[PDB]
Amino acid sequence: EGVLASFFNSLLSK
Amino acid sequence: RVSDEEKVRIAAKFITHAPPGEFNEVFNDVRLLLNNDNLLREGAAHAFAQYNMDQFTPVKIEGYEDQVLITEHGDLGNSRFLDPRNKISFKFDHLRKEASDPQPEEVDGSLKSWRESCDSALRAYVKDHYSNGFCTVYAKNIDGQQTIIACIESHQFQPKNFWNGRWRSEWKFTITPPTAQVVGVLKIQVHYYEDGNVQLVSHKDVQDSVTVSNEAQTAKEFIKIIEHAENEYQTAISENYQTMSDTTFKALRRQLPVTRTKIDWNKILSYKIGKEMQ
Amino acid sequence: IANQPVVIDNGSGVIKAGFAGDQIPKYCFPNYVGRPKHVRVMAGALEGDIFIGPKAEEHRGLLSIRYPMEHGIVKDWNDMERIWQYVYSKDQLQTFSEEHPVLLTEAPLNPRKNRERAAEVFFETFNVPALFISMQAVLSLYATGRTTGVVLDSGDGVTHAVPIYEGFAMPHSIMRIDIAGRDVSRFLRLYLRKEGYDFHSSSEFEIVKAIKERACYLSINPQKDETLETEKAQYYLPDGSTIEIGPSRFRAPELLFRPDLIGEESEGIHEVLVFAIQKSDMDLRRTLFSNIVLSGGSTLFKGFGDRLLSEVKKLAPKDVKIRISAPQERLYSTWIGGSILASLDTFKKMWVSKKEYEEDGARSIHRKTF
Amino acid sequence: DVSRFLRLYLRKEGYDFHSSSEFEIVKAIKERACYLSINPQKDETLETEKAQYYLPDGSTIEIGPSRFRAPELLFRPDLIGEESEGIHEVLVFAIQKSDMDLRRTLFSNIVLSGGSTLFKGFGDRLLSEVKKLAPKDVKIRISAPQERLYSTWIGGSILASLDTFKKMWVSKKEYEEDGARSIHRKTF
Amino acid sequence: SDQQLDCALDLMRRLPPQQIEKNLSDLIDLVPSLCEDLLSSVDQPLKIARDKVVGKDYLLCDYNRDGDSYRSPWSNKYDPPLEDGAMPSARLRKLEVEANNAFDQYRDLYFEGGVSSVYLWDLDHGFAGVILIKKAGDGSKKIKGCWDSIHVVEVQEKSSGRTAHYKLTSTVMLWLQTNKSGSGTMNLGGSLTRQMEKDETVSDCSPHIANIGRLVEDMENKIRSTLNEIYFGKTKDIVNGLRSVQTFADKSKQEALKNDLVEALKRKQ
Ligand SMILES: Nc1ncnc2c1ncn2[C@@H]1O[C@H](COP(=O)(O)OP(=O)(O)O)[C@@H](O)[C@H]1O
Ligand SMILES: Nc1ncnc2c1ncn2[C@@H]1O[C@H](COP(=O)(O)OP(=O)(O)O)[C@@H](O)[C@H]1O
Ligand SMILES: [Mg+2]
Repeated sequence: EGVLASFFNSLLSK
Repeated sequence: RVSDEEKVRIAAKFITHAPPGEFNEVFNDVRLLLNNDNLLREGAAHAFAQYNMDQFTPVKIEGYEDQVLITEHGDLGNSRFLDPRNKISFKFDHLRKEASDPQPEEVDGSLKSWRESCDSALRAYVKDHYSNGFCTVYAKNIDGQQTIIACIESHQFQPKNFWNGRWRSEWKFTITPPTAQVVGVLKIQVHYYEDGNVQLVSHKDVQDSVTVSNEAQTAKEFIKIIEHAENEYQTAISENYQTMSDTTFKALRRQLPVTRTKIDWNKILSYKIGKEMQ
Repeated sequence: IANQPVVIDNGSGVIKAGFAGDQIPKYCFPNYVGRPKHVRVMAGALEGDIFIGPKAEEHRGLLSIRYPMEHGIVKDWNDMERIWQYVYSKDQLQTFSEEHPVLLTEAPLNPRKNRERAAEVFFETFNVPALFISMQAVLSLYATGRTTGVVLDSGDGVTHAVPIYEGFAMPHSIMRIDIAGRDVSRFLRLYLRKEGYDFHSSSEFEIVKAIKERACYLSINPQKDETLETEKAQYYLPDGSTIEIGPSRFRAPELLFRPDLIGEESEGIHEVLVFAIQKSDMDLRRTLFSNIVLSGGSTLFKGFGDRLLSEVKKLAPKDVKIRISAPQERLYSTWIGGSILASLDTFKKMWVSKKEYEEDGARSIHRKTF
Repeated sequence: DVSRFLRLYLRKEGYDFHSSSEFEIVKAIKERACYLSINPQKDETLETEKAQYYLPDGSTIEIGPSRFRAPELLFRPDLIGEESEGIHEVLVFAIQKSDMDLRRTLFSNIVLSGGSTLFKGFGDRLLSEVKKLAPKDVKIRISAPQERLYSTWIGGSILASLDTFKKMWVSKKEYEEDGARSIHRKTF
Repeated sequence: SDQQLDCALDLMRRLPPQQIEKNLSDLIDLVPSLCEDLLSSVDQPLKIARDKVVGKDYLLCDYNRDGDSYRSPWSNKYDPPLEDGAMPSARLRKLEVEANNAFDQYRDLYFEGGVSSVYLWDLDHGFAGVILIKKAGDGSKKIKGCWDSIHVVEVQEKSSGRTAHYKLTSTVMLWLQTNKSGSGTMNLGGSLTRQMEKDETVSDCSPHIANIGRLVEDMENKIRSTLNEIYFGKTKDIVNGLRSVQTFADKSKQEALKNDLVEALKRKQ
């Protein structure tokens, strides 16, 4: 789920 | 961007190649993509004309029940077609595939004896052999030479069963006292799409010769040639299907390897090919 | 003719014969010709050099066996003629070929020349009054009191799935494969060789066939029993010695569901059945899946029904009812159907006259058949 | 089996051997004076030559018809009542049981091996039998290398020299943990 | 425009399969808004490319593509040199080359020629891959055709490391053409898609690639059998229904006899 986590990580930071 | 002329050209390209018994939803799809009926219709008239021309579609005449075939040979040009059974000129709406205004048209009738004898014998034959078997016979003067054209067509559509099929056999036959020539083209188009897709397109060309002594005798000989040609063609198709898995299909993928045993994947992975020595 | 007709089901392995209207064939014997291979030295040895029927079984070790039919196709026609005259011999069905019409049963999708030569033999060498050739599966469905359903007839030479709807077998939906009980017996012979038991003799092939019949089964899961070490079950040979069979008990019949275990480019029996069902229009498919009738000897394997059910369920569409019917009279079901068909007075209109055969020939017998 | 048949025929010629040590003398007689006739029926009807063989003790024996009928057992097992295929039938049935595509190249590539293929005239006789059984317009090439006795050992040596052989053997630990299954998967 | 997407998909499924590429390109010019989406759904015959470093034929797909470049499976380099690219991994690259060798052997055994290409990529607690096979019919014999097969496999590795779950989806595009004396010309196109799931014990004796290859060959054999038997015998049946070799008078007589037989059977039950 690393690709999924990174997309969420961009959203969480912004 | 795309020019509208190119748009309707692609629309005609898709329309003319539609499989038999599915032109209506192909048309529905092409308008739904274009979203322009008025823009489409001018070239769509030519596209539908050609599709219904080369496909030999049968259209019923309500007042006659002749059920004549639409063919390039029996075309007049006022969006009208001449049924040689009873000599009836009728307008044909390609959009609805409907016959209107049955109008007698005066032909000289020089070839009517040959045309009618061939039509009678050919109807007897088509009813004997085909399932539905809609047929017509025309007379023409090609390059000044008198010719009789037999057209046979048999269609079976079951979109409920996910399959359509069409047989169409055209046979030109020139009149010549010493020896006459017969030239035939047979086309079969079958589509079947239940949880998959398969499209058979078969074509055959035949050439033979006959002798012209009596019109009834010549017509009987012609129908015997039709019998022999179509019987041998259909039996050849059946045999070709029988030898599909053995030889024809084997050129692409074999049912089993040449070793006649399933691949031992552990063997090939762990050990090399084993052809290091030579 | 007002005399009683005789039904003959000439299978590859066993040939059933009997007067029509009987509930059972009383004259079934193996379909091979035995010839003595040892040299006769005394005055008073067994007379004759051809041994067919129970005599061939009594003196089995004395004879070399030859099978005239292979995969439902008559390879040796002289031996077939000898067997068909033995059917009329005084040992079994003491009668004359001239007195009784014959209902011959034949495998489906056979070559044209086979039917032609069978008709020629029955009309010329035998002066038979009336012959009718039929199929093996449609009769097997007639036996079980049905007219719609799919028959999976698995005999000794050939196994075929035939869907019949309202009596008339669909000629286009017939499925046939040549791996059958004989191939399973050969595979069992090879595996027994791999246990340290050689049965290369022709008479020992019948002992291998008996071992197949009496001690074999089909495992529910192939790999599960393949990996598990099976208990060694001991079988008693005719001489009195014993052999430990072991894994060859279940590896042998697995040929039926995996033809690639002997390098045959063909489909399995479950695939054959499911393809026969799916080759028909869908409205009848749901009825065909319910009405599945097993037939032939090879369907009698211990656990055949369960494995076939599992495989057909694995292949068939989900949410479709599947029911396998296994009649107790599976061996004689085809003959029972032949007897039922011959009992009908309409059979009087279904046979071919000697005058009709002389006039037309194979055209008459092939237009009379389906 | 050929040497046992030769012992039986020598018994039928008056020269009788019983002892297990004298079976080795029979084996030596087979290896020394025995050949395969190209035409068995032609040589059968003709008068024999009766070549003489010197036994280890110094006595002599006249062989005659047993010289060529003994290796005949390879091509005709029915001479000892076995209803099994002959050696030529073994080869041809192995070829014809294979794929139809491979039959031509299998017929064009036949390799003899083992000690029993060293009979005088073995190659010509087998070629004649295979041609009798094989289809026409198919080239047949039976290869008879000089190292027939040690061909299989030389093959084992070639295989064991490769580094891939490390990936082929059943290790000791694999047998210790699995047992017969390790050899069963690794061999096939 | 989901309705127009379904329209385009149905139309493309309806058109002949040999002209799939040209007609798809033409249709892209009509409604370009869904074009890439269409290219994600519509299945197309594969393209061959020359890996010059090793000198091999490799198949171009959408999974190895990165922008306007295609990654070779042998060289592991894009045919257009990309300064930045997505290599699969270190371990998955060895899995990829092992799969490439294994499927080269499988292709040679089953097809005797053609081209093959296995491309792997990682996945959520697992890895996915695509196995592409192409095989154009040789011109030596009158039979001329093409076989394309795309098998996308998803491997979910269980936490224990011994068990795994495989989900295989296979699409086969077949085309055959024969020009014989009797049949004159026959042209059998077709396409067929199937799917199946399984779970297998990963081990040294039975690694991942062995399981994927076993599933792929089983699916290929099943698809070949179905195409040869059901989807071609149905066309045979249709051609036999369009015209009858036997006359209809004889058929009517046989059917009357059959009606007599079935009524007689129905009476005796
Ligand atoms: N209980 C059984 N288990 C397994 N096989 C059997 C059994 N009984 C009979 N057979 C096999 O079935 C075959 C006979 O089946 P049958 O229906 O008579 O075939 P055919 O129709 O060709 O005569 C024999 O070869 C025999 O080996
Ligand atoms: N020159 C020869 N002529 C005939 N037979 C021979 C000859 N040399 C060896 N043999 C036979 O070949 C056998 C040995 O063959 P070999 O290849 O060693 O068998 P194996 O494969 O069991 O080792 C012996 O039994 C011997 O009788
Ligand atoms: Mg039977």
